[PDB]
Amino acid sequence: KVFGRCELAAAMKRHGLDNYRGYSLGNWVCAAKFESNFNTQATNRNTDGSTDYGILQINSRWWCNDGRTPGSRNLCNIPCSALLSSDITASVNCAKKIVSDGNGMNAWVAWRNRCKGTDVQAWIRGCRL
Amino acid sequence: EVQLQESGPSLVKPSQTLSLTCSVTGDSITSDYWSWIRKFPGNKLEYMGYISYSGSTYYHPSLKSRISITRDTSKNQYYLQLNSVTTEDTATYYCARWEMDYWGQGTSVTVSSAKTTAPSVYPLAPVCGDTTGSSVTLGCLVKGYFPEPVTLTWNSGSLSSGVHTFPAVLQSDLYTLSSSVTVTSSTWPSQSITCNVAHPASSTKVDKKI
Amino acid sequence: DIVLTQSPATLSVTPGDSVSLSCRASQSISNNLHWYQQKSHESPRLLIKYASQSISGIPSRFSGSGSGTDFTLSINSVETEDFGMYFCQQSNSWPYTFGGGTKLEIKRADAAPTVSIFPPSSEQLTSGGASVVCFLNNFYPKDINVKWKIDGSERQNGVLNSWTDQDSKDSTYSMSSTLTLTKDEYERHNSYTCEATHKTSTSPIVKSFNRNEC
Repeated sequence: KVFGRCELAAAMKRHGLDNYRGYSLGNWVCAAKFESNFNTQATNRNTDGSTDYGILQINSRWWCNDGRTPGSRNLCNIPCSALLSSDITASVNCAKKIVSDGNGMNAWVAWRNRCKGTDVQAWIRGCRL
Repeated sequence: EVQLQESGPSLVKPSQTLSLTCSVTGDSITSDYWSWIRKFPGNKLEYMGYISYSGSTYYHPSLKSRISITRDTSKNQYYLQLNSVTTEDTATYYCARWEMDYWGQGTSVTVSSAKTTAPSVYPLAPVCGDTTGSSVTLGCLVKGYFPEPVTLTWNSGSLSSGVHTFPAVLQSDLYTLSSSVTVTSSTWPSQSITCNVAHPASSTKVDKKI
Repeated sequence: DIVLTQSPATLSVTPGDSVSLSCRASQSISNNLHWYQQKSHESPRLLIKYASQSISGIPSRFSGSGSGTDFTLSINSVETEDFGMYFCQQSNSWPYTFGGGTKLEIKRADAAPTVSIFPPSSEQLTSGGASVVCFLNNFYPKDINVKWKIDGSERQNGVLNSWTDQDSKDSTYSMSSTLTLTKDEYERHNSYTCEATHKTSTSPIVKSFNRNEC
């Protein structure tokens, strides 16, 4: 499904990303926007054999298992298929593990290039949450 | 499924550095996030810190930068090293996966500068006087030993019912514990009752007939 | 840091009935609150993660709810093996912190302690030491007031207490209270008294003996 801006905002908040390890809700909304345009089925095959799945494009070389990637590790111990559901639970749970690393959100390239440093608060602007 | 287990000295001296090893099976060490949690005598739990995929670590400020968490290059074991310890670091240490789903059994470590000391074992007979009751309770006092633990039995384990053995408390830098046994009055001393106490550290085991 | 408060620290329950455990955070943490069950001589077992997400292999009777600063662990129809320690922990901000814990114990009828006092043994005395031991066994609830008196005067220093865990069978607690003195001092007094006041009676239980007399 394709979430609406405020809808995802309310969703991510209920799923507890707002101010998770210091990252404001806007950061997560902004990242989802540039990473997948709020599409839970967003999929991208990378030069190697990995693929990014979900609203946050989690990679199949490190975080999830898609059965066709060389050197996979499945750190989130989840099928890559579960990161495509309309229920963002698994996607949020994995994202929390990812950001809990030293380089935090920098793990999301789209976020670095388009959200990092910017006033991401505008992304939840206008939402009554 | 993964399995974890802590190992390292059970006794560490003040100012010395405490080291523990966590062996993991069922999942690659470099393929995940790993933690160390400790539980103090008063049962309170403290999250010590964790190391993640980039090799980055997060330590609890309560540790005042005395903690180091490293992963082994090839044995599938990560470590915990804590500098300048005091008796405040006496606790049960657990290594667990960041997911908080799989934990090791946990291992105890005491920080003390005390020296191995066999316990004095005293027989506790009831105060002198009449048969003031239907049942009678006797006791055994284990005092002045180190380090823990001691194993106490009554009549070499033949008497287990009506027994109460209390947790050891630290007294004058050495441990002390006691145990009571309650039996039908008419059975003692007719049917002898002996306290047996063994202390690994000093390789001693004594018997004290009540 | 984020402080997690769990109240009450102890909760009595009768098998078959249900209970709710509270965990409050000094700062909103959204859904980043997890619940653990911990038995003696055992590592914590994860019961619920992220406030209400269930864990595989955890009896369905356990459930978690709440968000922000107020959380609740619910145990529907408590069973015998549900007794022990319950902790909550947050992962919203570093450092992760734990709540002080809530003890889940078995409710039973109140019972007065069986008090016994023992004088310093001959062997110990022979070595210059003198400990007067007092056992208060098989009582309920756990709250108990034990006082030591030497010749009427109350003595606080040199007393050390130890309690056992709630018995698996009769669900009672037992207590040990020892008054340690040097032989020098022990022999400069006549009567030693162990006095216990417990919920079961407004009249204290008094155990005493006089040096060298029966």
